[PDB]
Amino acid sequence: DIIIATKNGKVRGMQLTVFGGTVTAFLGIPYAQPPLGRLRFKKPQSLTKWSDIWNATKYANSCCQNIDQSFPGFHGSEMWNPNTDLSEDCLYLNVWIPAPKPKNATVLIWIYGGGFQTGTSSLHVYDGKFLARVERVIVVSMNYRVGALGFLALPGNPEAPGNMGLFDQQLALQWVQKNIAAFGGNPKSVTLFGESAGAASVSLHLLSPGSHSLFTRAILQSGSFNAPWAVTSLYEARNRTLNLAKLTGCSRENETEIIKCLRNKDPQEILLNEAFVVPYGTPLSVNFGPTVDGDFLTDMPDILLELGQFKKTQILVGVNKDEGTAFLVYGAPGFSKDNNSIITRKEFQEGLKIFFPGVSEFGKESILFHYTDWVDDQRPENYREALGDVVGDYNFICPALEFTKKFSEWGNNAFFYYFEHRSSKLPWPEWMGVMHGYEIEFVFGLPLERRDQYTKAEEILSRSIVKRWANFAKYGNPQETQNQSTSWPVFKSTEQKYLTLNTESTRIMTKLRAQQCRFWTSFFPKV
Ligand SMILES: *[C@@H]1O[C@H](CO[C@@H]2O[C@@H](C)[C@@H](O)[C@@H](O)[C@@H]2O)[C@@H](O[C@@H]2O[C@H](CO)[C@@H](O[C@H]3O[C@H](CO)[C@@H](O)[C@H](O[C@H]4O[C@H](CO)[C@@H](O)[C@H](O)[C@@H]4O)[C@@H]3O)[C@H](O)[C@H]2NC(C)=O)[C@H](O)[C@H]1NC(C)=O
Ligand SMILES: *[C@@H]1O[C@H](CO[C@@H]2O[C@@H](C)[C@@H](O)[C@@H](O)[C@@H]2O)[C@@H](O[C@@H]2O[C@H](CO)[C@@H](O)[C@H](O)[C@H]2NC(C)=O)[C@H](O)[C@H]1NC(C)=O
Ligand SMILES: *[C@@H]1O[C@H](CO[C@@H]2O[C@@H](C)[C@@H](O)[C@@H](O)[C@@H]2O)[C@@H](O[C@@H]2O[C@H](CO)[C@@H](O)[C@H](O)[C@H]2NC(C)=O)[C@H](O)[C@H]1NC(C)=O
Ligand SMILES: COC(=O)c1c(CCCCC/C=C/CNc2c3c(nc4ccccc24)CCCC3)cccc1OC
Ligand SMILES: CC(=O)N[C@H]1[C@H]([C@H](O)[C@H](O)CO)O[C@@](O[C@@H]2[C@@H](O)[C@H](O)O[C@H](CO)[C@@H]2O)(C(=O)O)C[C@@H]1O
Ligand SMILES: *[C@@H]1O[C@H](CO)[C@@H](O)[C@H](O)[C@H]1NC(C)=O
Ligand SMILES: *[C@@H]1O[C@H](CO)[C@@H](O)[C@H](O)[C@H]1NC(C)=O
Ligand SMILES: *[C@@H]1O[C@H](CO)[C@@H](O)[C@H](O)[C@H]1NC(C)=O
Ligand SMILES: [Cl-]
Ligand SMILES: [Cl-]
Ligand SMILES: [Cl-]
Repeated sequence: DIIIATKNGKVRGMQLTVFGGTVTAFLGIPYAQPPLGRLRFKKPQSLTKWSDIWNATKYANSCCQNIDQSFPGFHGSEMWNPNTDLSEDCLYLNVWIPAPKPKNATVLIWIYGGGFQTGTSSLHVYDGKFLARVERVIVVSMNYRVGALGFLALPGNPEAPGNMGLFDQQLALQWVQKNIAAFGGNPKSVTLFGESAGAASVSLHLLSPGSHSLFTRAILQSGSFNAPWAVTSLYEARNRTLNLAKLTGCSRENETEIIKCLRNKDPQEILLNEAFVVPYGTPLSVNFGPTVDGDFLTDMPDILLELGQFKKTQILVGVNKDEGTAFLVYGAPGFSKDNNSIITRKEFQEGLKIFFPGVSEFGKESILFHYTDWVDDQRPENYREALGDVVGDYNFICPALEFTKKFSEWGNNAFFYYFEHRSSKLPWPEWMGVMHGYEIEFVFGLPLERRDQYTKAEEILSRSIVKRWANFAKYGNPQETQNQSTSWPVFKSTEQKYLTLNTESTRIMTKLRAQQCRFWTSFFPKV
């Protein structure tokens, strides 16, 4: 057995037999007073000491959230749904310690995605026991409030200041600063990494002053704050908010007395009116997301980025080839995961009205023009594939490149990858390609378990990805030095070189999605 003494109490973990070795997991360590009762919506009060021995041998409650039900029984979607009881009592974290206890190990802190409305650290593909065993790092992950309960914003008023889930995250980075040396980790070598909404979170920690001391560098998988869905405005924030207030019938006008009303209301009621506070949602609507609150974020993050106001350090940034496809089957007409979704011109037209609901007629035609003077004509998948590229480029790929150009313009090393491998265990049909979020399992070293059906070449790709990620965390350079591996070159905004990840080739390419991103990041925003 193994007990570790933390700053506010003693915690017990369990031994995990992994790959002939042993990993020590501490699942479910509380890192804040439960945000309940008179504390719902408020920032996360810090946790008072205890005298027990905390039994941290199982994942804690997942935070309250709405569950995608568009594909009941289908692993490809249900893989992402929470796998622990949902409760407001839900601010806990997990620690994966290599056995035996390391001395001064690099710490990797994972932040999950979910459009700031969903997610949980318990997910199978966020299991860090593999990273602990193989590269001898410590892996930490935490639950943070999502949806309204985590991002409702009454700008100014502290019973709902906004950004609470981000402040949840931040106090957990604070926890590994005060406590991780007790686990054999090195609080001075912490790398944050996350995917999509998690990625935008960690790009926001690169901006938020209160986080600059709590980590060393950063890895942004398929997401960044300048993506169109990441930061909801301050006026559309509290327009979203008060729309909920009338739905719940909680409209006072002592601006504070609305909040007191939303706390004698039970969590399920709040969950079920979040969908309509944006009048015309899309598959990407962050109904309640990060806002400019003047505490975590003190100014519009695009300006902080444009004028070089962030933690100076190395970033590893990247995206997947078919980021957009996952969303077309969540709404778009003529699409389904059980056929090949060949849509005509007009099906595509009506599909832009769903991803661009408040965009002018001209704007929608503008997109149709850039994306359909074809490299040629026959192929009935033209509109099907154009629409997936439209969503992927606008929502993920071009924000991420634009983040990397602008970040690296202040002298820091940047590394850009481009993941283009489709898992063969992947259960979605083949026309959807390399989908949003399906690099995560390779990053976490799941293909290294041969017992769970992955190609041998898949396990090999996972093997260098993992090594590259770890060398980046520990040494700031994401190279694979030994096995005659392609060097990963630094991303300069001059030449814009990126590395491709797949089971055939590592290749160095240049100037990713050039023609498209010049449309997206300039001609298109003026409309
Ligand atoms: C936290 O966990 C520990 C151990 O859990 C371990 O976890 C997994 C991962 C593995 O490593 C396993 O080996 C472990 O299970 C818990 O420790 C248990 O503590 C209880 C305390 O009661 C033990 O129960 C028995 O203890 C005494 C021994 O003398 C008995 O006398 C007790 O029965 C008495 O109950 C009456 C009290 O009203 C008394 O009046 C009677 O005379 C009667 O004799 C009791 O049966 C238990 O044996 C321990 N576990 C093991 C495996 O031995 C710990 O409780 C956990 N804490 C939590 C969950 O909060
Ligand atoms: C800001 O809020 C108003 C009011 O919110 C409406 O009510 C909510 C419960 C929600 O379910 C939706 O009905 C609305 O968002 C919005 O005004 C609505 O606008 C739409 C068209 O945009 C119109 O059809 C509705 O009838 C309007 N409802 C009311 C009560 O006025 C408004 O659009 C929101 N956004 C902005 C930018 O102003
Ligand atoms: C691909 O599948 C979509 C899915 O719609 C189907 O609707 C059910 C009746 C049943 O057949 C299920 O397998 C699917 O969920 C098709 O979309 C429909 O198309 C018809 C006519 O084209 C139209 O009347 C429906 O309203 C459409 N429904 C939806 C949800 O889009 C689509 O036609 C299929 N395309 C190909 C090329 O196979
Ligand atoms: C960020 O993830 C979003 O989906 C998103 C939402 C999701 C909010 C509403 C739920 C709809 C489906 C959820 C299933 N959860 C999946 C996740 C991932 N990949 C999936 C791939 C296929 C099917 C389901 C997936 C990657 C990690 C997160 C969860 C709202 C607003 C913006 C968003 O993205 C900018
Ligand atoms: C409150 C919550 O969300 N989860 C509970 C958990 C279960 O989800 C619940 O019991 C429904 O099955 O139960 C927890 O533990 C119990 C002990 O607290 C109690 O003494 O009785 C059981 C003895 O083993 C049981 O262990 C748990 O299992 O962790 C508490 C947790 O918050
Ligand atoms: C851990 O490493 C830091 C430098 O990275 C060093 O200053 C510190 O003294 C070390 N402490 C332990 C306990 O290894
Ligand atoms: C009412 O509004 C005032 C002014 O913002 C505030 O001080 C007070 O706490 C609010 N609530 C009550 C119950 O007075
Ligand atoms: C490197 O190659 C050896 C065999 O020559 C293999 O056993 C090892 O796992 C490989 N490691 C990486 C990181 O590719
Ligand atoms: Cl045509
Ligand atoms: Cl037309
Ligand atoms: Cl253009």
